[PDB]
Amino acid sequence: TSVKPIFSRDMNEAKRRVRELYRAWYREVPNTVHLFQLDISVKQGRDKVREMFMKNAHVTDPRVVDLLVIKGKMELEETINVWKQRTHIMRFFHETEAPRPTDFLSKFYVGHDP
Amino acid sequence: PTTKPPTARKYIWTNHKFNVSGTPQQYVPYSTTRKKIQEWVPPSTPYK
Amino acid sequence: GVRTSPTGEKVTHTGQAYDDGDYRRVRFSDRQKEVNENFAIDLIAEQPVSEVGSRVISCDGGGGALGHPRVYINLDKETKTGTCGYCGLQFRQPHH
Amino acid sequence: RFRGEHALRRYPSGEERCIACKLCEAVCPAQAITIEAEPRADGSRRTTRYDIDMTKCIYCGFCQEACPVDAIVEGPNFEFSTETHEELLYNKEKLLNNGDKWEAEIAANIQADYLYR
Amino acid sequence: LGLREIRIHLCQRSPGSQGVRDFIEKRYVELKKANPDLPILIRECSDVQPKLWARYAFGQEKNVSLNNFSADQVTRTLENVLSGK
Amino acid sequence: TRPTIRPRNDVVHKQLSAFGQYVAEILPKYVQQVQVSCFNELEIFIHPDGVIPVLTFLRDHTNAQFKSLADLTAVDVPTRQNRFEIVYNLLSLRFNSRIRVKTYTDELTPIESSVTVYKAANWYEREIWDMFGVFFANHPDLRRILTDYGFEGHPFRKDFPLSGYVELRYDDEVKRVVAEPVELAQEFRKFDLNSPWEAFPAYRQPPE
Amino acid sequence: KVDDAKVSPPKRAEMKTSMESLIHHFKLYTEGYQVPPGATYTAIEAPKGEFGVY
Amino acid sequence: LIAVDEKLDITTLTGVPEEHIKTRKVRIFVPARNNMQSGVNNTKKWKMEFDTRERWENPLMGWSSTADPLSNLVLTFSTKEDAVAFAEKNGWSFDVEERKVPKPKSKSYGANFSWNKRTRVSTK
Amino acid sequence: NLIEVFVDGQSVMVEPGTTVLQACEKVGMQIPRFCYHERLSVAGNCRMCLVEIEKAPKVVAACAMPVMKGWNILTNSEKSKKAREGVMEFLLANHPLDCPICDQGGECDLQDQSMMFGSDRSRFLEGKRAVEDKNIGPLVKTIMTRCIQCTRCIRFASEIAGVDDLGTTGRGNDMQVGTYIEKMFMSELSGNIIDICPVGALTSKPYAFTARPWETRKTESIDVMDAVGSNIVVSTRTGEVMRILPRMHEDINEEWISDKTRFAYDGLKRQRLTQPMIRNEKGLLTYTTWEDALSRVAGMLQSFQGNDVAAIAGGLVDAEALVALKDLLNRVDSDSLCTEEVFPTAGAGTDLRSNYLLNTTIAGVEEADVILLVGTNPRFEAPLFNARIRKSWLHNDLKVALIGSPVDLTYRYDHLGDSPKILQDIASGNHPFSQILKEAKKPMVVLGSSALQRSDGTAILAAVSNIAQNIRLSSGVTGDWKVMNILHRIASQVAALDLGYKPGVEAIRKNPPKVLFLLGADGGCITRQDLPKDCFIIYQGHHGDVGAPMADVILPGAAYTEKSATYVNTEGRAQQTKVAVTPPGLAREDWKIIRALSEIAGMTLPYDTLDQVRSRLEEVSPNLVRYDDVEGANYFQQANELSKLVNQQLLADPLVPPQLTIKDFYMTDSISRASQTMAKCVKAVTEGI
Ligand code: SF4
Ligand code: SF4
Ligand code: SF4
Ligand code: SF4
Ligand code: FES
Ligand SMILES: [Mg+2]
Ligand SMILES: [Zn+2]
Repeated sequence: TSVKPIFSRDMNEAKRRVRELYRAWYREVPNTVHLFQLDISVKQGRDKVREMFMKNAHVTDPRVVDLLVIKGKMELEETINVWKQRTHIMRFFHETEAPRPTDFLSKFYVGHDP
Repeated sequence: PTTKPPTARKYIWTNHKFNVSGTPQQYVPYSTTRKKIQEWVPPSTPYK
Repeated sequence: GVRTSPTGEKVTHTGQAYDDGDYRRVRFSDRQKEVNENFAIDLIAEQPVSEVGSRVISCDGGGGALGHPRVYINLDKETKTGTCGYCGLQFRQPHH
Repeated sequence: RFRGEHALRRYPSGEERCIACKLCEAVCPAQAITIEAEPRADGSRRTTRYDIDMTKCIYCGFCQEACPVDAIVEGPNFEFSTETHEELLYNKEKLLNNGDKWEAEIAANIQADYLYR
Repeated sequence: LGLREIRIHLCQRSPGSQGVRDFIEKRYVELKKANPDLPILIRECSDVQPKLWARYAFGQEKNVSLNNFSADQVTRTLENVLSGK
Repeated sequence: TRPTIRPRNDVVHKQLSAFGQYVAEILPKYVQQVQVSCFNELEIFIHPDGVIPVLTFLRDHTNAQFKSLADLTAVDVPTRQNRFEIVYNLLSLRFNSRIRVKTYTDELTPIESSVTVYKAANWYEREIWDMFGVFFANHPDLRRILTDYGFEGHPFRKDFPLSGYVELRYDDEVKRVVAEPVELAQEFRKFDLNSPWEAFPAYRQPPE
Repeated sequence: KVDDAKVSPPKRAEMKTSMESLIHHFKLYTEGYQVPPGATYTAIEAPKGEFGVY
Repeated sequence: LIAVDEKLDITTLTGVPEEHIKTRKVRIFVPARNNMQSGVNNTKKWKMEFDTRERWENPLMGWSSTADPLSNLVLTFSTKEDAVAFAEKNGWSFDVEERKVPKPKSKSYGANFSWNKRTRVSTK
Repeated sequence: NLIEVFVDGQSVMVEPGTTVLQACEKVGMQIPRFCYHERLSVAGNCRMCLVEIEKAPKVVAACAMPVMKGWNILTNSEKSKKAREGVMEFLLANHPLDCPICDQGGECDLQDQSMMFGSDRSRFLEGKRAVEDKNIGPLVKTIMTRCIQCTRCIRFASEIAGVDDLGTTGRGNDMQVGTYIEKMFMSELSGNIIDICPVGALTSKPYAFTARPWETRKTESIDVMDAVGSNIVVSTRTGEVMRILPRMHEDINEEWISDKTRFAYDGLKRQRLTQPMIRNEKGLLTYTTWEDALSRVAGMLQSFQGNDVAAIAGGLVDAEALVALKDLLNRVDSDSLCTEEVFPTAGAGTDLRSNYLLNTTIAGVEEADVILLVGTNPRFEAPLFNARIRKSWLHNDLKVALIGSPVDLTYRYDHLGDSPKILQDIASGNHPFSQILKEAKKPMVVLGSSALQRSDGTAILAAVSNIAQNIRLSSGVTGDWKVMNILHRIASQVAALDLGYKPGVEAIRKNPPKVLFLLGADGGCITRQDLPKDCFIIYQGHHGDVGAPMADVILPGAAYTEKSATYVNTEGRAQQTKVAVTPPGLAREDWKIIRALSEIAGMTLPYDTLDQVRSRLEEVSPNLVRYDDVEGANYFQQANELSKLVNQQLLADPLVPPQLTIKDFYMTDSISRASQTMAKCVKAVTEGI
């Protein structure tokens, strides 16, 4: 069934837009670290950008990819315009949450979670 | 109250208290319900 | 009618009192436990029984519109008194 | 008609007015009231837990409107600020103490304003 | 090597289980009589192919697909398990 | 007299019905349905890509001068294929009337931005996007308006939990506010209030 | 208020003396009155301009 | 108009955490009639609700605490197909319960006074 | 043929004899009612269902008036509305002002139908009627001032429960409902009068004042107190099990549940196992950690192997736990796996499900012509099965015959002695009941599994199978009707037999084990006197009754209300219990405990989630994952042929059921024994008053 495309027509143009947004985020991490006075490294920021891009690597719908890059542009322009604070930028890193157990034995020990 | 004294009840406080916050007489909350689940008490006599 | 638990802690009208090994008693150290001294069950037991010469009586708790909804109590069981359960008030027919 | 600190009232005999009907709990907008009940020793329908979170309450007066026995009321007291958050988490004993403390003024106000209700 | 139990799963209405159904009707009684102490659990499937699980010692199990088998084929496959070949 | 029953206005009902027929005749390509509620409110259901033509007609037409955009929101109905229902409320001062225009969309289908018809549509569509996830194609500045920076999810959706997934606090170790998974000292007590007895026979649906 | 105990609560005296009034008070203050299905947009001239509810 | 030969999946867009996307099994069903009432107006629409998680006791005030965002979330659907479609596009696991309608029953007031059958009642 | 009637002008085809209420139900309109119940007889006394026919000057009782051809039913007409208003006006004119102090509260039909069909004001300027309250036991609380004299309880009592101690005394406005004497309405189906009473006159006494309907969360699970597999709804509130209610399943439950199911939920709050326990230097049970307890158990499991490892499954165990324990014991080549209930293993044994299943389903009883019950007391073993038999008796003149002890069932049955010699006589053909069965168009032979606990259970099974074979030979061979039946009284029995557990503990008696896993085994079949000296016992369970007192290591598990699990009822149907609350304290899910023990012992099981464990269940037996299905293959010919070859001698003892009275009904399993309400019921039925 034919559907109205948000952008990108097929998957190739969606991948192109993903690459453009990835370049935009990659060239912004030094500025983000400088302006927000982050105690993280530039390499850490670039790795976090790569990780956040990689968790959506299983998407096979061009419209979902277009919406994802739209929201990525939104949260990039929040970082560039310093609308965000260091609070949110470091919320990206989950620096205060305790490491959740992942093995069956530990999960059995701690509680009733699946 | 001198001209129209209030109705007297046996449960109304005889002595009024001001705000006792910041003093050892202050209100401390707690759960007013008993224990929901009673756990099993093992026998004190030996076995086997 | 306040009562004292074996740990020296007052027992409320709901029977609440922390166990000896319960750590939650620490909240009362250097402070106090809020317990209401008046017990409604004891006071309503102290209240007497009204004798009325009718099989059915009505209770609204006193005060009219300031009391509770008016209910009717059937005073036919001669082995007990009919209790209005809004206000716990006992009524009875004259025996003997 | 002023809505201040909360109170649980008693009948003139000393019996508690509340009958654990949970109408105030059902009608509370902010869900500030927690109620747990069971049959008493004498079989009365009475509460065992009656909590009001005064930091969650919006002092809207709905609980005293929905009460069919005039048990829960909003008293005239408004100067009850505390130094710690927990002191504002009233329970049944605290509310009964408030009722016993303010019964005369509460009764006078209810007598004055009860014909408009 | 040490067989512990046999489990035969056959759907009661699918055409592919016709041969397994024939074996149960006319050949199961003789098999059970020869192996009184062998747990031969006959169960039911909905739409999957018939199966023949063989649980050996220490919880090792092998499943053999019985799809579109005949009664003779089922008998031969079952006697292969019991013999061990 | 019936003092406890709202009086009705057949004159306004007939006028609204006539104008609904008028607009439906003028715009058959987009208008799907026209309704007049019994409290005299005209409601127009159109195709989602007729938003700009229908709104421009209702704004600039001499016989329909709906020069004011009263409101613009969306309604989430998950049981529908197109769960989101965009609603436009227009006010005509020249004829002292109000109209409602309703369209539909789902998560992955954009709706044309009406900032070229009404300037209030800018912030109204920003709020719609932020709270439901509906994307508006030609919007001068489409971004979050009400939620926190970096907030994930659209909270007015029916499938979004009431308390969300994260909560904020100040952590002394990191010397900043932190966001952690939501954890409630008292869980929101859900109440089942619906009575099992039908209230309005006029709205009874066929058993099907 | 509208003399309709299925929408507005009865008086306290009626609630404490009338069974229908007590039932309606109970239901209004526990479940609330049902509202017929439909959508409306009503606006007023609030002191800050048009205040509306959909 | 592009053509996509893919299933709808908006999990990356909904903003739900991965834990509450993967480890959640919703229950699609029509609620059973409340046995305390004879009404059947609450057994007409399908409901989608999540699996129960842990609830513990607050150390202060003894309240009921929770750590599960979706404890109170119940969704209403007009059709089992609609509910299944919503669950599939949102990526949660789902268990479907077929609607149970009462079977038709033959009633007769004259059977209470049968000449030779046991349906005759001993009281009215 | 169908006749055409009209509801509000809408055409609808209805069978002749259909009522106005049922026609409106067909078109989707529920007519208000107070006395009409579809499971009960038609009374027509509350007069709330009066509707207008288009040309009839008089309103008709919709619950009792059969429709005629071309009748137009005006459900929302002025006459119908006025009639409803008048009836509600009378009802509330005599009703008391007890709503806040009344447990019916927000789930009352009087309140809801007054808000939907009645007026909002009262014209009653007189005094009200007050009625003395009766006492009919410790389960049902009676406040008869709220009764509207609808006679639902009387009709239900008589027709359904076979107990005729409810009725109306006096006449007029002074008519009262009660026993007229101080008699306790004690029955296994006593809470359904609480359910069907539209008002708060009959309310649950254990549930009194505890909660209100809007607060409660409803968890749709099943019942484990017996092997019927009743569908229930668990009402919780702030993580606490508040109430148990019936859930309609017309093929199993049919809107009713037994008293043990309904009122034993308070046994889950007492004697609970909350923390893992080990034994110190003095031999006393003391709390410890999961890691330590599982390490000790895993050390023992590593030390011993082979037939030195046994497990006894109790009556409230689920399929996931059973299969996890089975695989864990198979990992060490051990096979001393047993259930604490005996089934004959001679011949087909547990190989064919249509040898221990109730082949004629619960709903299939209504189609039978003759039923023969052997060595069972269905009134207490399976109260809903007995209720179905009573319904079939009443509505079809079903001929019920009972071989053995004359227990007081709720219907007239033909008694046949007390000994299995009669069972042999019927098979031979000397007994006239053999001719009765031969001439029956639909026979059924139900052998209770309590009779199989005898030393000659195999002989009894062979005798009843021979009787069924004689029925099959004489009657028509063609037909899908199934005669042979087995009645189970233990919830876990069918699931265990499907998984492949050996019925009875005879294997463990034959070969005493060094390690014994009591998986909820509180029956006391095997004790330390039978076990070898210094045997290692691990009891995994939720109540400390027998196995926990006699265990070396104690592992707290989950109850049915606390775990999502699978149970198979006596007819083979599989159903899943859902989670209502979570296990208390450090208690865990049973299959999770077994899987963690396997991981610590090093023989890690191949499933880590509930879906994977149920995939293993599908591997062992797919009927454990096909839930609502009850259809299965019939292997009666093979089972009978395998039963013929080996025969033994019946004991010369009368067939005495384990439960002869309602007290023996009340006290059956661990939760019931830990329940205070069941103790109250036992005391009431023993000491009277
Ligand atoms: S005043 Fe309102 S918000 Fe406060 S406890 Fe009463 S009902 Fe709740
Ligand atoms: S409304 Fe009044 S009687 Fe009812 S629970 Fe609240 S305080 Fe108690
Ligand atoms: S039975 Fe119904 S109408 Fe009567 S007091 Fe109870 S809730 Fe109110
Ligand atoms: S007690 Fe209840 S069920 Fe029995 S006649 Fe009265 S209202 Fe009906
Ligand atoms: S429901 Fe028909 S008269 Fe009662
Ligand atoms: Mg009832
Ligand atoms: Zn009173």
